[PDB]
Amino acid sequence: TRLFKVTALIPSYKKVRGGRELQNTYFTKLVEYDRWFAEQQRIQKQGGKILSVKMVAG
Amino acid sequence: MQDAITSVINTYDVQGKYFDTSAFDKLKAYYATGELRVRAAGTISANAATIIKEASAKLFSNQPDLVRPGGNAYTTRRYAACVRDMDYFLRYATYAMLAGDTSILDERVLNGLKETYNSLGVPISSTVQGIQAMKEVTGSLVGSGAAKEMGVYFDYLSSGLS
Amino acid sequence: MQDAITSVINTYDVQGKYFDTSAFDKLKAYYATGELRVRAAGTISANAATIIKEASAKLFSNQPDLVRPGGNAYTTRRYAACVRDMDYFLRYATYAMLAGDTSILDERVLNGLKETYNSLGVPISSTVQGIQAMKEVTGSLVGSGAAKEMGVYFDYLSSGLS
Amino acid sequence: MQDAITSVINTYDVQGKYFDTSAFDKLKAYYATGELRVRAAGTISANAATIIKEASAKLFSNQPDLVRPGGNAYTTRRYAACVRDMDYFLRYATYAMLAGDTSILDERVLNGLKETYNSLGVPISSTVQGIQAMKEVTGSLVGSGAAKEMGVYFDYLSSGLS
Amino acid sequence: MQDAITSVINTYDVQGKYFDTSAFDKLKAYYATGELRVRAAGTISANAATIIKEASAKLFSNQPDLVRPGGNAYTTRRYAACVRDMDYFLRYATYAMLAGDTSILDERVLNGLKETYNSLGVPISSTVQGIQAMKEVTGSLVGSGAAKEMGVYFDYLSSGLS
Amino acid sequence: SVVTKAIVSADAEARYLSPGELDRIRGFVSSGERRLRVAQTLTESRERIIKQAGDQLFQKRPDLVSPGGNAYGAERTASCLRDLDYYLRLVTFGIVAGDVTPIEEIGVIGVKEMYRNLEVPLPGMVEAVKAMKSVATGLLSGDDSAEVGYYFDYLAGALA
Amino acid sequence: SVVTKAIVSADAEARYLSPGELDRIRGFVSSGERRLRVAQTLTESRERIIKQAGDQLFQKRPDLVSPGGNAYGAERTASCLRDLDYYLRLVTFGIVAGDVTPIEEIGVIGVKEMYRNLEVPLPGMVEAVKAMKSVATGLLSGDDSAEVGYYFDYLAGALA
Amino acid sequence: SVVTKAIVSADAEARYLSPGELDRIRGFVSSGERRLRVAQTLTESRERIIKQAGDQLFQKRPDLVSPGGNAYGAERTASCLRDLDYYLRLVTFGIVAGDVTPIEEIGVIGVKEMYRNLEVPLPGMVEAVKAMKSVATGLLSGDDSAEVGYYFDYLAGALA
Amino acid sequence: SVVTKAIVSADAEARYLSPGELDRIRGFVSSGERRLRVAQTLTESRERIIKQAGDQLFQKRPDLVSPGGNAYGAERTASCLRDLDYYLRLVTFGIVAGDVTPIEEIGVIGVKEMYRNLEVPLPGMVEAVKAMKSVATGLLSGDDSAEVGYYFDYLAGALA
Amino acid sequence: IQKGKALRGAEGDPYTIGTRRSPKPIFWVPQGGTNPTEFQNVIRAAYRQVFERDVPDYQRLSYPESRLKNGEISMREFIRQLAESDLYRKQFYEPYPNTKVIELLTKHFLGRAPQDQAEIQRYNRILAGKGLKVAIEEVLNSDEYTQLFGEDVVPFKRYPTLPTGTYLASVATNDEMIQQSGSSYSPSYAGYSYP
Ligand SMILES: CCC1=C(C)/C(=C/C2=NC(=C\c3[nH]c(/C=C4\NC(=O)[C@H](C)[C@H]4CC)c(C)c3CCC(=O)O)/C(CCC(=O)O)=C2C)NC1=O
Ligand SMILES: CCC1=C(C)/C(=C/C2=NC(=C\c3[nH]c(/C=C4\NC(=O)[C@H](C)[C@H]4CC)c(C)c3CCC(=O)O)/C(CCC(=O)O)=C2C)NC1=O
Ligand SMILES: CCC1=C(C)/C(=C/C2=NC(=C\c3[nH]c(/C=C4\NC(=O)[C@H](C)[C@H]4CC)c(C)c3CCC(=O)O)/C(CCC(=O)O)=C2C)NC1=O
Ligand SMILES: CCC1=C(C)/C(=C/C2=NC(=C\c3[nH]c(/C=C4\NC(=O)[C@H](C)[C@H]4CC)c(C)c3CCC(=O)O)/C(CCC(=O)O)=C2C)NC1=O
Ligand SMILES: CCC1=C(C)/C(=C/C2=NC(=C\c3[nH]c(/C=C4\NC(=O)[C@H](C)[C@H]4CC)c(C)c3CCC(=O)O)/C(CCC(=O)O)=C2C)NC1=O
Ligand SMILES: CCC1=C(C)/C(=C/C2=NC(=C\c3[nH]c(/C=C4\NC(=O)[C@H](C)[C@H]4CC)c(C)c3CCC(=O)O)/C(CCC(=O)O)=C2C)NC1=O
Ligand SMILES: CCC1=C(C)/C(=C/C2=NC(=C\c3[nH]c(/C=C4\NC(=O)[C@H](C)[C@H]4CC)c(C)c3CCC(=O)O)/C(CCC(=O)O)=C2C)NC1=O
Ligand SMILES: CCC1=C(C)/C(=C/C2=NC(=C\c3[nH]c(/C=C4\NC(=O)[C@H](C)[C@H]4CC)c(C)c3CCC(=O)O)/C(CCC(=O)O)=C2C)NC1=O
Ligand SMILES: CCC1=C(C)/C(=C/C2=NC(=C\c3[nH]c(/C=C4\NC(=O)[C@H](C)[C@H]4CC)c(C)c3CCC(=O)O)/C(CCC(=O)O)=C2C)NC1=O
Repeated sequence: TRLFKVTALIPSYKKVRGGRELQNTYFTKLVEYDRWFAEQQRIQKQGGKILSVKMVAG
Repeated sequence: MQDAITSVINTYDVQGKYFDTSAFDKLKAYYATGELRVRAAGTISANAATIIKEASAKLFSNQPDLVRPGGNAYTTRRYAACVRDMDYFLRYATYAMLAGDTSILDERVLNGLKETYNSLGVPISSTVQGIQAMKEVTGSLVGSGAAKEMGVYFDYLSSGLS
Repeated sequence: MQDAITSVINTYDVQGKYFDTSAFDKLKAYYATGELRVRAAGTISANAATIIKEASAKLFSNQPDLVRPGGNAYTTRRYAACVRDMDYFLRYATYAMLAGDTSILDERVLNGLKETYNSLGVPISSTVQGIQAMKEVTGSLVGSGAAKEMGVYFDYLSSGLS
Repeated sequence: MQDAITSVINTYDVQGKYFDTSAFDKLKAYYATGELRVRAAGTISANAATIIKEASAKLFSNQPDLVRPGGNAYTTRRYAACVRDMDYFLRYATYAMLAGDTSILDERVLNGLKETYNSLGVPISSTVQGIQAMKEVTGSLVGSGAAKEMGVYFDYLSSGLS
Repeated sequence: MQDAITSVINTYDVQGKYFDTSAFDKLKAYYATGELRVRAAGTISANAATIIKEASAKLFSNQPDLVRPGGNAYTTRRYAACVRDMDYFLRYATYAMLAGDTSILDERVLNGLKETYNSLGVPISSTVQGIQAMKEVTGSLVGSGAAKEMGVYFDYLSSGLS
Repeated sequence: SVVTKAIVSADAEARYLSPGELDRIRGFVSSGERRLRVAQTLTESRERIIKQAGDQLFQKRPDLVSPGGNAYGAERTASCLRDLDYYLRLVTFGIVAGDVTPIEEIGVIGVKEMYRNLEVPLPGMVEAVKAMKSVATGLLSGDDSAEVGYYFDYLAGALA
Repeated sequence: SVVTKAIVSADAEARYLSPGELDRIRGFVSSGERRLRVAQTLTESRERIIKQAGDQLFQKRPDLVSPGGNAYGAERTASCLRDLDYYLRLVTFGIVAGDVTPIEEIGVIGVKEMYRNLEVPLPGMVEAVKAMKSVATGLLSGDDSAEVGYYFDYLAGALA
Repeated sequence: SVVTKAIVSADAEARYLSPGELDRIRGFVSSGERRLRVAQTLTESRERIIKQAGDQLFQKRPDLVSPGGNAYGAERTASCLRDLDYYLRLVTFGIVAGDVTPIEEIGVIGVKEMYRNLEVPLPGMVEAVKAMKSVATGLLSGDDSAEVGYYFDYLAGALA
Repeated sequence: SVVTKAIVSADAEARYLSPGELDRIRGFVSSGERRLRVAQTLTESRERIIKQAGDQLFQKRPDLVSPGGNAYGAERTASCLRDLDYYLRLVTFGIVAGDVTPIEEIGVIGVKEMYRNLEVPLPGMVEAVKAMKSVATGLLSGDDSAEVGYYFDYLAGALA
Repeated sequence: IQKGKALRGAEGDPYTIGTRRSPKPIFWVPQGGTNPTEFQNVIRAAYRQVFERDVPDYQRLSYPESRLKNGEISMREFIRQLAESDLYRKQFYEPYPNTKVIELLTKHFLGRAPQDQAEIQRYNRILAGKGLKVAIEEVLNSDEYTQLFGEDVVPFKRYPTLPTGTYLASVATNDEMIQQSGSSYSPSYAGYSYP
């Protein structure tokens, strides 16, 4: 179909990052439909939790 | 981020006005405090580790349960993340104290921090108390003059978490 | 890449000349061959799988040891890599035929290919034999008129590898 | 990259030595020329587009075939790439003049540039001629004292390309 | 990669043969020593930091110029890189000892290492002496029976670098 | 050309040309004789077009030819007419190729940097191109006039 | 400003400000009163500077205010002079900030496409900036004029 | 150094140095003679600085020179004092450079792994560098003492 | 469609359609009536096409309708013919569209996994598409036969 | 004093030699407000990383830039848009074989050379089957990219220590400038005209 707007939180589990890394932890982004399966799988396998999924366009 | 000088420049550019007596007095005030700000930033950067140690010790002495099992700072990983957050707060408070503005605290610290802590499960009140402990420890070192200025931005962070 | 029109434009541009009678003759020749080229391209696309089927079949019939243990095309990975290479050769020879020029074979295929096969241990002569087999299969399907033109580019690849 | 100061520092670091009177002499020599180098750099930056205009006009007047059909500077794209390259050379010569050393010319500009031009088709003798034209144009603007300094770095670029 | 098992399998695969008596003899030979290999691997894993400390101390004592000003290990950065490289050699030698095969040393350590060290300026002979110091330190800890097997791979690294 | 664009589009997706792309190539080659007629017509009237366009340019902008202008003198006015010749050649190339790739990559990419370096006024280039457009389209048939006008319009937009 | 650049650079590597960066800030703040005096001198004489710069610009380029020109007419000439006033104000802001950042942020990012949409020639802008440079550096002593010329030069180069 | 840092920052952005960067360099070379005299003074009193700093450190940290300490013995105490000598020489380099770039490049990057491989305690290093700070800033005048103290603060923070 | 492909390609580069793309759209819309009557004649005779194509397919590969085959029995044979009906409808869509995108989104993307989960052999589908090609090209004029055959060829190539 | 004496003389190693360094200025786009000049700097740095030099304004992609400064997409998606443009396909796919395309992909989006023959095999199979877009998303959706650059950091040049041969290959790859003619039309020739 078309774009999702997904909000996710990806915590850190393998180390403690000296950089600010807040923009890499909680973020909302637009994903194309054809990419969302892989992106959701990557978010899940990184231990991140998906706050919300919406369907912006389509 | 935004400087005090950049602040005056924007407030006069949106008016389409040249600098007047008031703007020149504001710029003079910032230029006068600049040397004190640089001294405080140097002292804080020299003693950043010692401030974080003293403040974390004070925080975990007032709230021992935070580092015992079941506390949000019970693991080496969560304890490290805790002291790392405290280092974040100190370094960005020093940036903002040097800038004479709280813009950087909004843009690069507090933007989505409360919700991130809420999702992670971090006690916001205890993080605020750790920030307060940093306030007292830093004010001890920098001196009476710089302590009030630096505590302005510590209070800004504390209220932005609150 | 250059096609036939691009090649004519180039040979006339590098000397600052407008098109002459010879240029318009070359352009008419390409436009006349265009319909045959398009028909052959459509036929080959419809039958690319079958062409690879039979070409690999007869290449491995003439050289059984390639797919037998100890050959370069012996494992499912190496066999698949071989048929993928034949797919490359067919698709790019079809591009070159449709363009009426061999520049795409120079830039996208033959550039560094002998280096690649030498580093891989791929037998280049047998690859040339696979291209010859592919020529034989394709010429049957496209018909004699298209067979001549398409064999031009198959022979370009064979000469570039050998 | 290294400037003159870090060049001295490295010389004394490899020997495990504190600064000698000669080291202090070289440091004073670099500090004395600093205002001259800053003035020359500011003048060059203020006049970079003019310098490029003059140098490229001289190069294309002395070698017209460069911009005639079939030449390396014959197209709008290749002409723009030419003047872009001249801007590269001028800006990096200015960096080297501020630094008081040619190390940045080695690492950032001259490294693999000969083979790059040979692969591209860029005439390297014509590029050295363009750099010489740029040197002449810059020397008149910066003044004799600064011209003697900038000539060293223009010569380093020309020799590395030649 | 390869180990003893995988080596025997590839040997019989390239011939397209089922396992024979000699193959099963080799497989039994590897299975017999697997226990000793695991024991030794755990011993090095436990004592890797001590091994690197003692081997680096021995190497920098035998060649003090390596860490005096102007040495290739003279900076905290280059000293760290040196001890890190020694840790890499120990870890990969342990992998090779556990696999019962020197293939991983070729493909993952020794391939392109002389070229790398030559472009860096790292003295290969001193690196070999460091590997020998690691051999001497490791042999005492592991015990003679395991020490011979470990020394096989240590000498393989030294010979490949030499 | 059209064929090259279709091929690069297919190749970037690792596929053979689809029926639509082959139909596009078919339509391109079925119009080739008309395109060659138009390009040969523009080649015959090279000198007429350039001289008329230069006249129209130089009457509208006398200061360009007047002392202190960019084209003042026989040499610089000849360079001006030479640039117009360049772009008319490029238009014929684009006509035969069936698209504006030859024009864009010989005369459009970097043209602003070129003419900033040469201190040539770009509105002068634009309305010189409009002069060539008017003169050339006055010579072609209405059908051919529209097609040639597309390439001249593209070039004029590209200079601006 | 200087402080913002130093802080942004320090945050880039997630570190505190080095002694060199703090010395940069200290040098900037120590010079604050001087650049404030320079900015006040420029702002008190803004009407004189703008008028004289307009006179010099129009003397150099009569085509702008001649019929068929960009600034022809009283209202367009007033708009021209107002643009010069804008850039004088931006130069004062950049002088107090210690760098060209306000100049770039308010008047350089998108200036080319803006003046293109307005059919305003860019060389005219460059020459106006040079004229305003001359008039403004006339009001200042050698030390002040030296630093103000750098900001005017940045503006002229960014327009070019 | 200061010039290297400005040039690298401008090169990353592929631009010439701004008026601010040039002003920073000008203020750097304007203050070269006094920082150079400071480096002279520290070089002259190198042996006294090492002697007094080592004495202060071993009085504050007797466990370092007691059996089981890393610096126990004449040889290991001499290696300790030689590390102090290294860092004092780096501090003189940093003073003439105008930034802590020599200090970071030679004695900071990787120091943690180095001193871990040497069983050298990091709190011992910070106590030693603070001792050297006290001893060295004792010799210099107030402003020069503060300047040198900033570099010793950078070093102590890098070790801690 | 042709229009959608042209617009998407122009949008990707953020530009208006070039004269080549406009020529492509012209040629497409100039042939709309022919494509329409072709789709009309395929639609009005779909029952004949499906029946004859099923007959030819089961004659060339009887193993499908032989016991143990994927299409054994009237129910599975009906599902086979329903799939052929689907693909004829998609071929009509592709004919009117001028490209093979409706076929691609509706019945090619995911066809491999779908037919594996159905245990349908892809060579059987390819031969069924050839049977449909033969039957349908049978009852159209030569140019119309070629036009439909190109889309049938694409479908066979995608099924394999 | 004796323990700190240099032993190789003046022919020793300064700190400037040894392993090559990633650029000290790291470009990133912060979540939240950003001043216009740092935004232009980050955009220019991204173009410089993916296209190996400054891209003129008439070739820059304005729609991704608006999306990025509005916060709708991150730097990773900006880099993906830049990779998937026709300018990238024109410069770094069309004039090169697929095996060279893999090397250019790793250079532009990982700051790296290809690590192993397995990376070559994987990306070659992807390129033969699907083309640029899927290979690009494979490079950008990889764990290495998210561990190095994440969502906000523009890719930079890297000289990784491991695996073997990667450092030297990365030095050669990152030192390499564009060697191919920027266009296929109107080639230039070596030759003179004598006045
Ligand atoms: C399960 C994961 C976990 C660990 C391991 C952990 C360790 C830990 N030990 C602590 C205190 C301490 N730990 C030590 C232990 C040291 N004393 C000697 O030096 C020895 C070398 C060494 C022990 C063998 C000491 C002395 C303190 C008191 C330090 C102080 O409060 O000033 C503290 C500070 C808070 C407290 O007093 O409880 C932590 C967080 N915390 C955790 O959540
Ligand atoms: C630069 C601005 C910035 C801030 C402020 C920031 C906070 C922050 N803290 C985090 C985790 C954490 N933060 C803390 C600290 C808190 N919990 C303790 O109880 C204390 C009360 C308190 C500190 C005084 C802890 C314990 C975690 C670990 C949560 C977990 O993963 O389970 C995380 C998730 C990523 C990680 O685990 O490293 C962020 C993003 N990030 C930023 O980029
Ligand atoms: C070591 C890994 C490896 C494998 C497995 C392998 C299989 C393989 N089988 C082949 C032929 C074949 N394989 C089969 C087997 C099929 N017949 C029925 O359909 C069954 C469903 C199925 C077997 C159960 C048949 C019939 C052929 C002949 C194909 C032909 O001649 O057209 C071929 C082509 C060359 C040849 O004729 O030898 C290969 C490469 N090659 C390898 O390097
Ligand atoms: C588009 C132009 C292009 C081509 C053609 C190309 C060829 C190519 N062939 C390769 C491997 C291969 N290629 C072959 C094919 C050979 N084996 C048999 O002997 C046959 C005689 C012969 C084929 C007819 C084989 C077996 C391999 C695997 C080699 C190995 O893994 O050791 C590889 C390495 C990646 C992989 O394993 O898939 C490339 C890059 N690359 C390109 O960019
Ligand atoms: C700062 C380090 C650096 C340098 C030096 C550099 C030079 C350089 N110039 C190039 C193109 C070029 N350079 C020129 C310049 C030549 N044309 C004329 O004949 C003159 C004699 C001469 C210039 C005075 C031309 C015409 C091209 C276009 C080549 C082409 O596209 O075919 C290219 C190829 C890719 C590109 O377009 O950027 C490089 C790498 N690049 C760098 O990153
Ligand atoms: C300029 C960059 C640089 C530095 C700093 C450096 C330090 C350094 N110190 C070393 C040993 C040492 N370093 C120390 C110093 C420690 N003793 C006490 O614990 C103190 C806490 C502390 C000093 C204040 C000691 C005692 C040794 C002797 C180690 C031993 O004998 O086992 C060594 C091992 C090789 C040798 O002794 O020559 C190095 C490389 N190397 C460098 O390339
Ligand atoms: C094939 C692509 C291509 C183009 C288009 C091109 C243009 C071009 N025009 C040039 C000069 C010139 N071009 C012009 C033309 C301008 N004068 C008026 O203002 C007009 C508005 C306008 C023309 C319509 C003039 C007057 C000069 C002479 C400049 C001088 O000598 O000072 C030059 C410098 C070398 C020479 O004198 O021949 C080039 C390279 N070069 C190329 O490789
Ligand atoms: C697993 C296989 C493997 C090895 C071994 C390996 C070594 C290796 N050592 C390197 C640098 C280096 N390596 C050394 C090693 C020391 N120089 C001293 O003289 C000693 C003689 C010697 C060790 C005993 C040094 C000094 C450097 C330079 C470090 C720097 O400049 O910061 C580098 C360049 C990249 C980097 O430093 O991150 C590599 C790739 N890489 C590999 O993938
Ligand atoms: C192709 C799809 C697309 C659209 C439609 C689009 C609109 C758009 N305009 C924007 C900003 C803006 N848009 C405007 C335009 C307004 N200024 C007013 O005076 C005018 C009445 C009005 C325009 C007629 C302005 C001034 C900004 C800048 C606001 C700022 O920088 O804070 C932004 C935010 C980021 C940016 O600066 O680019 C978007 C996304 N972007 C897109 O990618």
